[PDB]
Amino acid sequence: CGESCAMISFCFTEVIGCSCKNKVCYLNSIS
Repeated sequence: CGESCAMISFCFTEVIGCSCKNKVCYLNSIS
């Protein structure tokens, strides 16, 4: 999703569908 939850375990793009995983925000294995 081109975003990282390295600081906070909450991504901006998480709200639209993405999800925080191992510090990186992914959506169905998509960055």
